[PDB]
Amino acid sequence: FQQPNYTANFVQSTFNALHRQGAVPDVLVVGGDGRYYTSEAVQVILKVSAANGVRCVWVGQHGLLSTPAVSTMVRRRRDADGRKATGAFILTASHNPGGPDADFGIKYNSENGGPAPEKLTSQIYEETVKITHIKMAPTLPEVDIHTLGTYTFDDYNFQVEVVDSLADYAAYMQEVFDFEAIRALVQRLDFKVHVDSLHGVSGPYVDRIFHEGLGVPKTSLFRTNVLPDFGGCHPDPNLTYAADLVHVMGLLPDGNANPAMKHISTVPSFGVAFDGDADRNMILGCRFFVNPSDSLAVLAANADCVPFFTQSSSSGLKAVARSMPTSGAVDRVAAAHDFALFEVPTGWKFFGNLMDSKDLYGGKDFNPLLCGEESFGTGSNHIREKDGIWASLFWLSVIAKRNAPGTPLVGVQQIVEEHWATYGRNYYSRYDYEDVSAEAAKAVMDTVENTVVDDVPNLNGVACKTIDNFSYTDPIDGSVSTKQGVRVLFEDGSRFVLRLSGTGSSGATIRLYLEQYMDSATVKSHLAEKTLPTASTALKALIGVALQVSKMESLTGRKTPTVIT
Ligand SMILES: [Mg+2]
Repeated sequence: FQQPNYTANFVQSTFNALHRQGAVPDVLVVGGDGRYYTSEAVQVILKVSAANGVRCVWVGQHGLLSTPAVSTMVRRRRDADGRKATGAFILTASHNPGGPDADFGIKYNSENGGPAPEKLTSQIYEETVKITHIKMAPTLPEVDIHTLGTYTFDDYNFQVEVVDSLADYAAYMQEVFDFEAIRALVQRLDFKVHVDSLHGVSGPYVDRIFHEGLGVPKTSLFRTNVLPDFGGCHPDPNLTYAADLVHVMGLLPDGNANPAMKHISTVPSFGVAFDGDADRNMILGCRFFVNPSDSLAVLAANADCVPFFTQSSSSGLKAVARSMPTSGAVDRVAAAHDFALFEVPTGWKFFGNLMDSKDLYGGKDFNPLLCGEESFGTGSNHIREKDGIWASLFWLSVIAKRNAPGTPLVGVQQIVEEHWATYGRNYYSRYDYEDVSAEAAKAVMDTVENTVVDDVPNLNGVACKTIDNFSYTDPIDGSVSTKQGVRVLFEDGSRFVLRLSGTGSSGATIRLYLEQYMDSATVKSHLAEKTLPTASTALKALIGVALQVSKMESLTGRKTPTVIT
């Protein structure tokens, strides 16, 4: 794959946002997705950056730095003459299952530690394409990024400090979580764990935290060495092919399923995998899959477990936000408690603003905020990036806050089921229809809008109302966002949503989301007394509706979807 002249134009571009003259006080952090590139392309970043006029650069050891640690280092990290970096370049694409022929993508995070605002990122579009001349000027330095220490240079008081890529991130997690209580959980006699980093930059962190930090044996953590995959494995958490973690616990790549693994004494009670760049995660139990949304909710209900939210004489937890496409199981947790909810659009910006209210830009002073998306990861205000490894420690703290010394402990399945038993369960599943004609794709979008708009009380089920094409107005900056999903809400809380995902000319993919509430067949009785219906069968109703409504089968020629969550 190729693109405009080199890639440095991007680095030059972000500097064409920062207007001159900084002089020599600008410090930035470098590091990115494990592999494959970085090393040979890190050099490029430094030469250009130094040719632009930054004083100092903190590169991560080996050029590796997980996104959440990136934000961490730019946020809370002051030492060596005492300096704070005002920006950072992250070398990750995240949504790239491979990288043959040196495929590449790059990210930028701003002074608040989080990703660059929409204003900045869109202005870089111009420079990346319109660049008529670049400035690098080989003189020619080529630092060693694999050895700790600082390298001071001439012609411009420049300096590259290769920093340990793990100490600060592991230190932060030790502060926000009661690691001592987590130790009691994993250093017990009836709790087997299983972490997989898919040879992702999260790898080293897993070792440094789960082994050196908690004390879990190394034989539980898997694929914790960074590598440039050529014949596996995909760094995208899902049910399919990446059914490795899925299989270990004893599942099929068809949701909660079951074959010949029912009674095996070798099934871990907790398995988790991490995204390529540790920004997103997937958490599993002994034969139990936790929907990313159900996960968000459980963490919200039992947030009194981590000191981060408890200490600082806080209110306990006053905040909670989620992408609209995400299931509303976290809404019901915001009901049984008093913390104010947000249903924002897709994109992190909104999370940034909601977080950025305590220490910047008015609004609600307190900000102990939690965040999450359907396409997993989730996070909080502790950093300004979604964090995978953080969540896994969260889920440990929750299970820890159960006290099982001696007596047997409740498994994750119960905990979620208990949580299902307390607030009721929000079924969630997503139907993808890939490679359809944009004609038919939009036709389905208009049909579900238009035909439902002027007939709100049409169709089946209960009173299906509040149907709209989701628009949202940012409460902190005042941005207005539209056409971010044709909603079709029901009375009880159920809904089915269509969202159109299609970048450029290559067809499109109808993103049909399914959500059906139920508080029946429970609660408090351990496992509805063997009447486990299960989320997949009861969604058949909502499916029958949706297709009939959207005329989806009639407009596209698709009986069955491409993907199912
Ligand atoms: Mg990612």
